[PDB]
Amino acid sequence: PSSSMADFRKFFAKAKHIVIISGAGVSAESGVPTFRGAGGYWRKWQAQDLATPLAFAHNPSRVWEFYHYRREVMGSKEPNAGHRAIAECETRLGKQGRRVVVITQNIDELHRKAGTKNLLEIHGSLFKTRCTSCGVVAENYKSPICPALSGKGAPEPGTQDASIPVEKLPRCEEAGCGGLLRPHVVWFGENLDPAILEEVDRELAHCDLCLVVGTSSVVYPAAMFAPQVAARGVPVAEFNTETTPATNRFRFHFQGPCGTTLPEALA
Amino acid sequence: TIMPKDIQ
Ligand SMILES: [Zn+2]
Repeated sequence: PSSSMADFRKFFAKAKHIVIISGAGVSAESGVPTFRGAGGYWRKWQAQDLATPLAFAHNPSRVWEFYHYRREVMGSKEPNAGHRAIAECETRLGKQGRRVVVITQNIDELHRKAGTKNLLEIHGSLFKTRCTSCGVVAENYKSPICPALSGKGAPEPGTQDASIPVEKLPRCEEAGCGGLLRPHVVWFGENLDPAILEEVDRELAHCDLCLVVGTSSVVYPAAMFAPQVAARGVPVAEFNTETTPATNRFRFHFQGPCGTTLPEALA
Repeated sequence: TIMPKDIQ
Protein backbone atom coordinates (compact mmCIF):
# COMPACT_ATOMS: atom_id res chain seq x y z
CA PRO A 1 0.00 0.00 0.00
CA SER A 2 1.01 3.65 -0.36
CA SER A 3 2.80 5.51 2.50
CA SER A 4 2.21 8.97 1.04
CA MET A 5 0.50 11.39 3.42
CA ALA A 6 -0.05 14.11 0.80
CA ASP A 7 -2.08 11.55 -1.13
CA PHE A 8 -4.02 10.43 1.96
CA ARG A 9 -4.73 14.06 2.77
CA LYS A 10 -6.30 14.63 -0.69
CA PHE A 11 -9.08 12.13 -0.07
CA PHE A 12 -9.36 13.44 3.52
CA ALA A 13 -9.65 17.04 2.42
CA LYS A 14 -12.89 16.11 0.55
CA ALA A 15 -14.36 13.06 2.42
CA LYS A 16 -18.01 13.53 3.71
CA HIS A 17 -18.49 10.22 5.58
CA ILE A 18 -15.46 9.10 7.48
CA VAL A 19 -15.49 5.78 9.33
CA ILE A 20 -12.71 5.40 11.89
CA ILE A 21 -12.28 1.90 13.14
CA SER A 22 -10.08 1.54 16.27
CA GLY A 23 -8.36 -1.34 18.08
CA ALA A 24 -6.15 -2.05 21.03
CA GLY A 25 -3.07 -0.16 19.74
CA VAL A 26 -4.91 3.07 20.43
CA SER A 27 -5.55 2.02 24.09
CA ALA A 28 -1.99 0.62 24.50
CA GLU A 29 -0.69 4.17 23.67
CA SER A 30 -2.53 5.43 26.80
CA GLY A 31 -0.89 2.76 28.96
CA VAL A 32 -3.94 0.47 29.01
CA PRO A 33 -2.91 -3.18 29.22
CA THR A 34 -4.48 -4.95 26.36
CA PHE A 35 -3.70 -8.58 26.90
CA ARG A 36 -3.06 -9.43 23.23
CA GLY A 37 0.46 -10.82 23.15
CA ALA A 38 3.12 -11.65 22.49
CA GLY A 39 3.59 -10.28 26.04
CA GLY A 40 0.10 -9.14 27.08
CA TYR A 41 -0.58 -11.40 30.10
CA TRP A 42 -2.67 -11.30 33.27
CA ARG A 43 -1.15 -13.85 35.65
CA LYS A 44 -0.57 -16.74 33.24
CA TRP A 45 -3.39 -15.92 30.75
CA GLN A 46 -4.36 -13.61 27.92
CA ALA A 47 -7.71 -12.23 26.82
CA GLN A 48 -8.53 -15.20 24.64
CA ASP A 49 -8.17 -17.45 27.65
CA LEU A 50 -10.37 -15.59 30.11
CA ALA A 51 -12.74 -13.64 27.85
CA THR A 52 -14.82 -16.77 27.03
CA PRO A 53 -18.17 -18.13 28.25
CA LEU A 54 -16.38 -21.36 29.20
CA ALA A 55 -13.84 -19.47 31.39
CA PHE A 56 -16.75 -17.62 33.09
CA ALA A 57 -18.83 -20.77 33.56
CA HIS A 58 -15.96 -22.72 35.16
CA ASN A 59 -14.36 -19.90 37.19
CA PRO A 60 -16.56 -16.89 37.48
CA SER A 61 -14.31 -15.60 40.37
CA ARG A 62 -11.19 -15.57 38.20
CA VAL A 63 -12.86 -13.83 35.22
CA TRP A 64 -14.26 -11.24 37.63
CA GLU A 65 -10.74 -10.79 39.12
CA PHE A 66 -9.46 -10.14 35.60
CA TYR A 67 -12.14 -7.57 34.65
CA HIS A 68 -11.92 -6.01 38.14
CA TYR A 69 -8.16 -5.46 37.57
CA ARG A 70 -8.96 -3.90 34.25
CA ARG A 71 -11.65 -1.63 35.62
CA GLU A 72 -9.38 -0.36 38.46
CA VAL A 73 -6.34 0.27 36.40
CA MET A 74 -8.43 2.80 34.34
CA GLY A 75 -8.44 5.33 37.16
CA SER A 76 -5.07 6.66 36.11
CA LYS A 77 -5.38 6.35 32.31
CA GLU A 78 -6.22 9.24 30.07
CA PRO A 79 -6.93 9.45 26.37
CA ASN A 80 -3.94 10.15 24.20
CA ALA A 81 -3.18 12.44 21.31
CA GLY A 82 -4.81 9.93 18.87
CA HIS A 83 -8.06 9.84 20.87
CA ARG A 84 -8.09 13.65 21.04
CA ALA A 85 -7.41 14.10 17.37
CA ILE A 86 -10.30 11.73 16.56
CA ALA A 87 -12.62 13.50 18.90
CA GLU A 88 -11.69 17.04 17.68
CA CYS A 89 -11.87 15.84 14.09
CA GLU A 90 -15.45 14.75 14.66
CA THR A 91 -16.34 18.04 16.38
CA ARG A 92 -14.71 20.06 13.57
CA LEU A 93 -15.99 18.13 10.47
CA GLY A 94 -19.35 18.07 12.23
CA LYS A 95 -19.68 21.87 11.89
CA GLN A 96 -18.93 21.53 8.16
CA GLY A 97 -21.86 19.07 7.66
CA ARG A 98 -19.42 16.16 7.47
CA ARG A 99 -19.74 12.80 9.29
CA VAL A 100 -17.22 11.14 11.54
CA VAL A 101 -18.08 7.81 13.20
CA VAL A 102 -15.90 5.80 15.49
CA ILE A 103 -16.22 2.03 15.49
CA THR A 104 -14.21 0.65 18.36
CA GLN A 105 -13.12 -2.81 19.33
CA ASN A 106 -11.96 -1.39 22.70
CA ILE A 107 -13.95 -1.74 25.89
CA ASP A 108 -12.17 0.95 27.94
CA GLU A 109 -14.27 4.01 27.06
CA LEU A 110 -11.24 6.21 26.37
CA HIS A 111 -12.87 7.45 23.14
CA ARG A 112 -15.86 8.65 25.20
CA LYS A 113 -13.60 10.23 27.76
CA ALA A 114 -11.87 12.09 24.99
CA GLY A 115 -15.19 13.58 23.76
CA THR A 116 -16.12 11.19 20.92
CA LYS A 117 -19.87 11.25 20.30
CA ASN A 118 -20.61 8.97 17.35
CA LEU A 119 -19.22 5.85 18.98
CA LEU A 120 -20.05 2.23 18.31
CA GLU A 121 -18.54 0.00 21.02
CA ILE A 122 -18.85 -3.29 19.22
CA HIS A 123 -17.50 -5.38 21.98
CA GLY A 124 -19.20 -3.67 24.93
CA SER A 125 -17.71 -1.99 27.97
CA LEU A 126 -15.64 -2.69 31.09
CA PHE A 127 -18.01 -0.31 32.88
CA LYS A 128 -21.20 -2.08 32.04
CA THR A 129 -22.73 -5.19 33.57
CA ARG A 130 -25.33 -7.56 32.32
CA CYS A 131 -27.40 -9.80 34.62
CA THR A 132 -27.16 -13.45 33.60
CA SER A 133 -30.71 -14.03 35.12
CA CYS A 134 -32.83 -11.08 33.93
CA GLY A 135 -30.64 -9.60 31.14
CA VAL A 136 -30.65 -6.01 32.37
CA VAL A 137 -27.63 -4.00 31.21
CA ALA A 138 -26.42 -1.32 33.64
CA GLU A 139 -23.55 1.21 33.76
CA ASN A 140 -21.23 0.49 36.62
CA TYR A 141 -18.29 2.62 37.53
CA LYS A 142 -18.10 1.49 41.15
CA SER A 143 -14.64 1.07 42.65
CA PRO A 144 -14.58 -1.80 43.78
CA ILE A 145 -17.47 -3.30 41.86
CA CYS A 146 -18.17 -5.44 44.93
CA PRO A 147 -16.68 -5.71 48.48
CA ALA A 148 -15.27 -9.21 48.02
CA LEU A 149 -13.16 -7.92 45.10
CA SER A 150 -11.58 -5.20 47.25
CA GLY A 151 -7.83 -5.77 47.04
CA LYS A 152 -8.17 -8.56 44.43
CA GLY A 153 -7.26 -8.88 40.75
CA ALA A 154 -3.48 -8.59 41.18
CA PRO A 155 -1.86 -9.42 37.78
CA GLU A 156 1.36 -11.01 39.08
CA PRO A 157 1.56 -14.72 38.39
CA GLY A 158 1.90 -16.84 41.46
CA THR A 159 -1.08 -14.75 42.72
CA GLN A 160 -3.65 -16.89 44.48
CA ASP A 161 -7.24 -17.28 43.14
CA ALA A 162 -9.50 -15.23 45.36
CA SER A 163 -12.16 -17.95 44.99
CA ILE A 164 -14.99 -15.60 45.95
CA PRO A 165 -18.10 -17.66 46.11
CA VAL A 166 -20.62 -16.73 43.44
CA GLU A 167 -23.04 -15.27 46.05
CA LYS A 168 -20.31 -12.64 46.78
CA LEU A 169 -19.48 -11.82 43.20
CA PRO A 170 -21.32 -8.83 41.64
CA ARG A 171 -25.08 -9.48 41.93
CA CYS A 172 -28.03 -7.97 40.25
CA GLU A 173 -29.74 -5.22 42.37
CA GLU A 174 -33.09 -5.35 40.53
CA ALA A 175 -35.67 -6.08 43.21
CA GLY A 176 -36.01 -9.88 43.60
CA CYS A 177 -33.62 -10.78 40.84
CA GLY A 178 -30.40 -11.57 42.83
CA GLY A 179 -28.72 -12.90 39.64
CA LEU A 180 -25.00 -13.19 39.04
CA LEU A 181 -23.62 -10.28 37.02
CA ARG A 182 -21.13 -10.57 34.18
CA PRO A 183 -19.20 -7.95 32.31
CA HIS A 184 -21.24 -6.54 29.40
CA VAL A 185 -18.32 -7.50 27.10
CA VAL A 186 -18.51 -9.66 23.93
CA TRP A 187 -16.41 -12.71 24.61
CA PHE A 188 -14.70 -15.01 22.19
CA GLY A 189 -17.28 -17.52 20.98
CA GLU A 190 -20.15 -14.98 21.39
CA ASN A 191 -22.08 -12.93 18.92
CA LEU A 192 -21.85 -9.20 18.54
CA ASP A 193 -25.17 -7.44 19.14
CA PRO A 194 -27.08 -7.64 15.81
CA ALA A 195 -28.47 -4.11 16.34
CA ILE A 196 -24.88 -2.85 16.65
CA LEU A 197 -23.87 -4.86 13.58
CA GLU A 198 -26.66 -3.32 11.47
CA GLU A 199 -25.43 0.13 12.46
CA VAL A 200 -21.94 -0.79 11.53
CA ASP A 201 -23.27 -2.09 8.19
CA ARG A 202 -25.06 1.20 7.47
CA GLU A 203 -21.88 3.16 8.29
CA LEU A 204 -19.55 1.04 6.14
CA ALA A 205 -22.02 0.98 3.23
CA HIS A 206 -22.26 4.82 3.19
CA CYS A 207 -18.62 5.84 3.89
CA ASP A 208 -16.31 7.60 1.39
CA LEU A 209 -13.22 7.37 3.60
CA CYS A 210 -12.00 4.77 6.06
CA LEU A 211 -9.27 4.67 8.74
CA VAL A 212 -8.18 1.57 10.57
CA VAL A 213 -6.12 2.66 13.51
CA GLY A 214 -4.13 0.44 15.84
CA THR A 215 -5.89 -2.83 14.97
CA SER A 216 -3.89 -5.99 14.36
CA SER A 217 -6.85 -7.21 12.21
CA VAL A 218 -6.90 -10.74 13.69
CA VAL A 219 -10.17 -10.27 15.68
CA TYR A 220 -13.23 -11.21 13.66
CA PRO A 221 -15.66 -10.04 12.48
CA ALA A 222 -14.23 -6.60 13.18
CA ALA A 223 -11.19 -7.51 10.97
CA MET A 224 -13.58 -7.75 7.89
CA PHE A 225 -14.98 -4.29 8.35
CA ALA A 226 -12.23 -2.32 6.66
CA PRO A 227 -11.57 -4.84 3.82
CA GLN A 228 -15.24 -4.62 3.00
CA VAL A 229 -14.90 -0.83 2.64
CA ALA A 230 -11.82 -1.25 0.39
CA ALA A 231 -13.85 -3.80 -1.71
CA ARG A 232 -16.25 -1.01 -2.97
CA GLY A 233 -13.08 0.83 -4.00
CA VAL A 234 -13.12 3.24 -1.08
CA PRO A 235 -9.70 4.13 0.22
CA VAL A 236 -8.78 2.59 3.56
CA ALA A 237 -5.84 4.10 5.53
CA GLU A 238 -4.22 1.66 8.01
CA PHE A 239 -2.50 3.52 10.92
CA ASN A 240 -0.40 1.00 12.82
CA THR A 241 3.00 0.43 14.44
CA GLU A 242 3.21 -2.94 12.49
CA THR A 243 1.85 -4.48 9.23
CA THR A 244 -1.09 -6.93 9.48
CA PRO A 245 -2.78 -9.77 7.49
CA ALA A 246 -5.06 -7.00 6.15
CA THR A 247 -2.45 -4.44 5.16
CA ASN A 248 -2.07 -5.17 1.42
CA ARG A 249 -5.81 -4.99 0.95
CA PHE A 250 -5.77 -1.25 1.82
CA ARG A 251 -4.92 2.00 0.01
CA PHE A 252 -2.47 3.48 2.60
CA HIS A 253 -0.33 2.32 5.47
CA PHE A 254 1.09 4.89 7.88
CA GLN A 255 3.66 3.54 10.31
CA GLY A 256 4.08 4.67 13.91
CA PRO A 257 2.00 5.45 17.02
CA CYS A 258 -1.44 6.67 16.08
CA GLY A 259 -0.75 9.47 18.59
CA THR A 260 1.94 10.81 16.20
CA THR A 261 0.40 10.29 12.79
CA LEU A 262 -3.31 11.03 13.46
CA PRO A 263 -3.04 14.61 14.71
CA GLU A 264 -1.21 15.39 11.42
CA ALA A 265 -3.45 13.17 9.36
CA LEU A 266 -6.72 14.70 10.74
CA ALA A 267 -5.64 18.35 11.16
CA THR B 1 -23.26 -16.39 8.33
CA ILE B 2 -21.56 -13.53 10.25
CA MET B 3 -19.52 -15.63 12.72
CA PRO B 4 -19.13 -15.28 16.54
CA LYS B 5 -16.20 -13.24 17.85
CA ASP B 6 -13.01 -15.20 17.06
CA ILE B 7 -9.21 -14.78 16.83
CA GLN B 8 -7.69 -15.89 13.49
ZN1 LIG C 1 -31.03 -9.43 37.33
